[PDB]
Amino acid sequence: AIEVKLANMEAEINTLKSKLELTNKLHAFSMGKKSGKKFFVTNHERMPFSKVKALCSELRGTVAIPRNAEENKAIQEVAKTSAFLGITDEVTEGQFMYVTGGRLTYSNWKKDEPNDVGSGEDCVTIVDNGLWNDVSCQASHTAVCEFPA
Amino acid sequence: AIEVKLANMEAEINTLKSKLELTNKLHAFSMGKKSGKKFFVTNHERMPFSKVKALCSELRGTVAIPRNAEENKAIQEVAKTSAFLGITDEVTEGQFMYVTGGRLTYSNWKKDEPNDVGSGEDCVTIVDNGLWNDVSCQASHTAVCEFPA
Amino acid sequence: AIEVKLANMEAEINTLKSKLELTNKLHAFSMGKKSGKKFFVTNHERMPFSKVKALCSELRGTVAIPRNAEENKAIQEVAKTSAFLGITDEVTEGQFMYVTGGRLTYSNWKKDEPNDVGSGEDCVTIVDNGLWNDVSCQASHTAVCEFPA
Ligand SMILES: OC[C@H]1O[C@H](O[C@@H]2[C@H](O)[C@@H](O)O[C@H](CO)[C@H]2O)[C@@H](O)[C@@H](O)[C@@H]1O
Ligand SMILES: OC[C@H]1O[C@H](O[C@@H]2[C@H](O)[C@@H](O)O[C@H](CO)[C@H]2O)[C@@H](O)[C@@H](O)[C@@H]1O
Ligand SMILES: OC[C@H]1O[C@H](O[C@@H]2[C@H](O)[C@@H](O)O[C@H](CO)[C@H]2O)[C@@H](O)[C@@H](O)[C@@H]1O
Ligand SMILES: [Ca+2]
Ligand SMILES: [Ca+2]
Ligand SMILES: [Ca+2]
Ligand SMILES: [Ca+2]
Ligand SMILES: [Ca+2]
Ligand SMILES: [Ca+2]
Ligand SMILES: [Ca+2]
Ligand SMILES: [Ca+2]
Ligand SMILES: [Ca+2]
Ligand SMILES: [Cl-]
Ligand SMILES: [Cl-]
Ligand SMILES: [Cl-]
Repeated sequence: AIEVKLANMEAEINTLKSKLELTNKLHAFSMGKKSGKKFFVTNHERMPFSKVKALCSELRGTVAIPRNAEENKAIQEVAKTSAFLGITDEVTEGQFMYVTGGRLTYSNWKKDEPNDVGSGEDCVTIVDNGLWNDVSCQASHTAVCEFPA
Repeated sequence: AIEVKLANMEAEINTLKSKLELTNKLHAFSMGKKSGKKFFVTNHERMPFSKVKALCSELRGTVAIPRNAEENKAIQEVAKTSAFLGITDEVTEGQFMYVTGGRLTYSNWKKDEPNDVGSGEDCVTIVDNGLWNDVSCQASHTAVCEFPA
Repeated sequence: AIEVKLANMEAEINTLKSKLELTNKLHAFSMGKKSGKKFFVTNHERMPFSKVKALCSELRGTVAIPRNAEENKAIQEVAKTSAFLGITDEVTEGQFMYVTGGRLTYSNWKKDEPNDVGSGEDCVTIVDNGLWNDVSCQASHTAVCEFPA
């Protein structure tokens, strides 16, 4: 009977795993995830870049990254205020790279930016109208995470 | 060892079932579900009717169907823009049925609607008024899913 | 082999426990939970105090309790209307206590409140502007639950 109980339990587990996946899909849906698109979410908390990266990492997501105008607008409507994007030029000044790998393709810089102000600005925030401004990674901005499509 | 381990994993499984049930109750509450009332949810995406049904079906819900004046208003409250209802006359033109089966009971059609205008209209949408209008199941309108009371 | 399958089941269970914890963390985050702080949620339903206690209790939370001005404003923003707080003087008239134990410290009473009006008022509501007013526990106000930091 032991092997039977085990098989029945593996069946329960398979069912439970599917149920949890459904819970995740309904949650993503209720928070705006569009079909076939990445899911963007925020708690409206402002913190230094390293903390945003750590936070999204803990949720198994990454710092929000706009790969085109549509995604940029999506992030813009989720944030409501200045928010960090998963982009920095920490390696080579002026060479923005995604924190998940690869050179920046789509960009939406504000007039006169990036300007690597004062002691330097190697992080990026999306601001008003959805435009971009480089800022200090130590500055506190809104944490917005993204999850895969 | 073996039998005690198996017995404990059965209890772990049941504990996980209880927690997931609790998680689902909390999510429904946060989504606005009122006690002993069905609730509606949307990701604010606009799409063809066939996609709305498939999407809600996957989430184990159905395309929102107002059974009375109250519910019809709750959906309107959630949608905010034209949204598909789980009603169509695809089977027999003129005869609208619920996607869940059965013939129409309560309704709230707009004046001189449904009319099956143009090349035809077999789906139904709730407008920024609560009134209903048949439209092309191919047109794109907001997806609003409904879940059991 | 039996022992192999059992060890796999343990791994599956531990994986499921991890994923559910992540689902809970992401949901809290999506609900505005700030790092190291408790969060608040409401379904916007109005009901007597005993019903709110039972509802929050079931979700493994408690009726919202503002411990300082920051928390008070967060609860105010979530409520958007009059809502019960986890504070009452049901046990000893005039001495407000937290439903979870302990005498009231931080408070935000409107002028001339609390006043135990009429036959008496032993519960507390936060109002539109964030100030507090004692009311009848039998009155119906918005249900707002709080969850631990
Ligand atoms: O050093 C931060 C930032 O300062 C300046 O931009 C300002 C900020 O974006 C924020 O305060 O909003 C202001 C009004 O829109 C804006 O001037 C610039 O020097 C910018 O380059 C710099 O990163
Ligand atoms: O074919 C769609 C629909 O078109 C006409 O109604 C219009 C639509 O409901 C929508 O575009 O909003 C318009 C006003 O805001 C409205 O006139 C009608 O021909 C209707 O019968 C038809 O279903
Ligand atoms: O705002 C004061 C008081 O208002 C409500 O009670 C009412 C007042 O005592 C007064 O208007 O008389 C009414 C009965 O005639 C009574 O309901 C309550 O909200 C109370 O809690 C509050 O202190
Ligand atoms: Ca630099
Ligand atoms: Ca720089
Ligand atoms: Ca700058
Ligand atoms: Ca037809
Ligand atoms: Ca038709
Ligand atoms: Ca029509
Ligand atoms: Ca009393
Ligand atoms: Ca009293
Ligand atoms: Ca009072
Ligand atoms: Cl920097
Ligand atoms: Cl059609
Ligand atoms: Cl009372």
